Order: sequence, then structure tokens, then C-alpha cells
Amino acid sequence: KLSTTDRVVKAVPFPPSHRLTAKEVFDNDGKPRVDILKAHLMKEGRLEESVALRIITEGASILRQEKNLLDIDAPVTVCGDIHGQFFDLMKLFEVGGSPANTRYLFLGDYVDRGYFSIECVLYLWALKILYPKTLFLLRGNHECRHLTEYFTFKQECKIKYSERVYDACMDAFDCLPLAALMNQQFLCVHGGLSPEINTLDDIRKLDRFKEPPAYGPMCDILWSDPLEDFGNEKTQEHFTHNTVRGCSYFYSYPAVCEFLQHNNLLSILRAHEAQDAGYRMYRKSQTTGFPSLITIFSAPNYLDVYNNKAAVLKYENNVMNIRQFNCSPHPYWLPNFMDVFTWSLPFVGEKVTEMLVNVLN
Amino acid sequence: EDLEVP
Amino acid sequence: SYPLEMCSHFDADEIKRLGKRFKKLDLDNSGSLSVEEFMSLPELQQNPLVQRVIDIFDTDGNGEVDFKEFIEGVSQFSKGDKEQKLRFAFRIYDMDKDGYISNGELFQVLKMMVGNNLKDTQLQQIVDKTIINADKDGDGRISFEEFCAVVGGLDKMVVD
Ligand SMILES: [Ca+2]
Ligand SMILES: [Ca+2]
Ligand SMILES: [Ca+2]
Ligand SMILES: [Ca+2]
Repeated sequence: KLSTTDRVVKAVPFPPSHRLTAKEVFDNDGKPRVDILKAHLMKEGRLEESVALRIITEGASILRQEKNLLDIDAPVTVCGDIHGQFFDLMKLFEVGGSPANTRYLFLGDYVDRGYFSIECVLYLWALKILYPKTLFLLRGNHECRHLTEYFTFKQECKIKYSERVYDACMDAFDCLPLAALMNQQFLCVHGGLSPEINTLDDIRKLDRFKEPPAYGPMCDILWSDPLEDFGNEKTQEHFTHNTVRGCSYFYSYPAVCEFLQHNNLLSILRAHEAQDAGYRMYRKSQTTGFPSLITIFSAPNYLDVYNNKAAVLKYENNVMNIRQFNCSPHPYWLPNFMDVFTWSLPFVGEKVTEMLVNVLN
Repeated sequence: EDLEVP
Repeated sequence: SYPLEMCSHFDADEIKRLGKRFKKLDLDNSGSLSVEEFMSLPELQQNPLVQRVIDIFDTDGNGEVDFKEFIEGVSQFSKGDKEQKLRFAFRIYDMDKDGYISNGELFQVLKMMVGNNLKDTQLQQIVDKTIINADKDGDGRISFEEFCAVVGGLDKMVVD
């Protein structure tokens, strides 16, 4: 007979009950110890609420002081969607270079879909505090109250921490910049262009400190996608209704080219869409021979079903090297952070009923 | 006959 | 023969009707239902919770279910209370019948149901985290009150 009290699979690491305090996370100079934080979060360890709130608020204050359109220089590693895949985020930093000597730019979508979203926020916000001038974070369409409540990030914060941590993340997501001008060559956004954004100054005049509205320029920055037949100019309309997203627009190849020529830009770097190879390059511009649009997806094995590779753009020495990497193992979670009792109880009542009605028939 | 993952 | 004592919500006609069904299931007329006699019904041969229900009905722990254990077990799964149906489900997980759901028995009961749909390491992880989030007094196990606080709002456990 197997022990009814002892853990059956003893060698499986048990998540620690110790919650990191302020002295364990922040040193005497106020710099967060990302190595202590990394090892603790990888063990599914949690922080004290006041410590987690301090990381979120101090990171939000740094983001609030930044402009809507960031001015980022090369070299830099550009990263796509993360979607709460914390253990894949650790491989990303191994693959793209240490943030202590490598410039970083994330295109948003740090939460939802994955079940380690708060760990991604806490670790990236801590790196933002530790490297405020070399690590940069943009806003995605998921860094909002509506999508985090429709998906599992709202529930995740209620399970692992509290709703005060969720509300602090929502105010922190309001401070995230919307775009980045990288090396005066590339426009870096999460989704894409907008019919109401024709110059880079149209981004500078936006009010980003709010929940993303259902329509408008700020909405299109986070939600717009390229046409499904991007490059094969069959739809002359530059912006058409995005029926896949239910909002924003599809933008065509002439739409991107008109923006790149008018603003003297080489390409547009965005994410928002999953790719099997971790990236996708679209039709090159006629004058440059460089892809006019590049999608980056940094979530390998998306939803643990796609079996897709991930990639980051490592731009250095006038070379944009696409760096692919595979997924990493992570502890298991039931969908929507459901416990085993809520999961199995309907099956218990079903099977016990099926047994008893057959023995009493 | 077996509990499935939702 | 001295009278039989039992605690159930059945009237005399229901007890007699369940007695006739009990004799039919008792293939060897031994006065008790063995696991083999329960497994004689083809509908129970693929039910992964048969052995748990038998162990719950077997109150004296002799391995078989006599008529008293048969009546009282069926009684707890039909004019019953809301707490009685919720405690019967609690007893499904509580293998050692100590009043607390421990980590080992919660894994084994779940392993009976999930089969190979989850690996052992995955099931152990969600068993650990379930107890971590549901344990309120910090003893590493799930009491009945802690069990009700999780599955209280979940409303399906009645027979005829
Ligand atoms: Ca018998
Ligand atoms: Ca017995
Ligand atoms: Ca027990
Ligand atoms: Ca307890």
C-alpha cells in the first residue's frame, strides 16, 4: 500500500512557502537582486505583497517618465510576445544576452495565455528598475484591464497574490510606452500602423495613460495586423476592418511602404501574431531590399500545443540576426488555475452515480 | 472512463 | 435471529426492496458483497472509482460489504443533506479516513481518475499547489471545512 500522507513523487521540487522580503530583493542601494529573484520565481516562489507592490510601483514610475515613442539606439535585442511563459523567458535572456551588458526592447504581451504571467511582470519590472536606460518595455494589447479580466491574469493575481497586486499592474500597464524608434531606422510597435497615424509625431501626441480604447490610433498600435495576403496587393484599401480581432484594422503592403517612405524608415518591427518559426518577414521594399515588415514571436510552444519555435531580433554591427530557440520545461497548471478538487469533483459525482444506479437497477 | 484535462 | 440495526433514510419497503437486490448481487449467498461480485456487473468494470466506493462502504474494513454497510452507503447518496453529499465526496479523497485530505492520498485518488492523461510529475505539482492554496491552518492537509470552502459553490449526487 502506498503512503496516504507522504508525497508520492518526492523528488518533484516543492514550491517554497518562504516569501521574499524587502531586504532579500532590494540591496542597501535600492537595486533589486535579479539573481535572487530569478532563482526564487523559477521555484514557483512568491514574494511578500509589499515587496511585489514596490517592484510594480517603482517600475511604473520609471515607465511614466518615458515618452510614448522611445528613442532606442543599436545594438539591442528586440523581443516579441511572452504571454506569461516565465521559464521560456529565462531561456530568452540566455539567448539574447545578459541584460547587464545587452540592450533590450520588449514589444508587449507579457501576461495572459501563460500561467506564469505575474512572474514575468515582477522579473521584467525588476530588470527595468535595475537597468532603466538599457532595458525597455512597450505596451501590448494584453496589458489592459479588459483582456486580463477576460483571460487568466486577473485570476492569476487573485490566486498567487491579491487584487491589489492586479490593480497595481493595471496602473503600471497604463505607463508602458506605445512605440520605439530603434536606431532611427525601425518603428517598433506591438501590432502595427493606423489610418490616423501618418507621422511619428502622431504617436507623440497620444494620451497613453489610460485603458486602451476600443478604437483609435492607440488601439491600432496594439491591435492592428498585416493583411493575410500581405505583399500580394489584391486589396487596394490600405486599412480594412480586422475581422480576426473584432477591432482595429488590417494594413496592406502599400500602407507600410507609404509610412516608411514618408517617415524615412527602413522597416516596422512588431509582434502580436504567433509564428511557427518564431518570426516572419514580409515583402521587401523596392528601394532597400530589406523586409518592410517583420513579426517577432518570443513564445516557444505557444499554449503548450503549437510546438512552435520562438525568436528574438539581435541587431548589432549593421546585422539583424534572428535568434531562434525552443521551449523549456515548466511546472504544470490546470486551465484557469483550477484546483484538483474543483476539477475532479464533477467526475467523482458522475462516476459514483453511474456505479450506484447500476448496482441498484 | 477517465478524467480529461479541460 | 436477532434484528439488524442500521442508520438510513429508507422506509421499510425500500429496505426490503434493497434486500432483494442485495441477495441478487450476493452471488454466493455469503451475506456480504465482495469486489469480485461488484465487478461482475459489466458497467462497473471500467469505472475507476469502484474500489473507493467499496472502501467507503466497508465501514468495518473486512474487505467486503454486508447488508448494513450496503444500506448505509446507499443512504448517503440519495432525502440526504447538502453536507452529507459533500462529506461523501470528501470521503472519496480521504483514503485513510482520518478526516483530512493529505498529499499522498489526494495523488492516488486523482491518479485513479486521470490515468495517463497527466504525467506523475504534472499531477504531483497540481496536487501540491492545490493543498497550498486550500490549506488555511497551515498543517499541510485539507480538512472538511477547508474542503467545503473550495467546492462549496459547485452545486448531482442522488440515486433512486
Ligand atoms: Ca458474496
Ligand atoms: Ca464490511
Ligand atoms: Ca487522510
Ligand atoms: Ca488544513
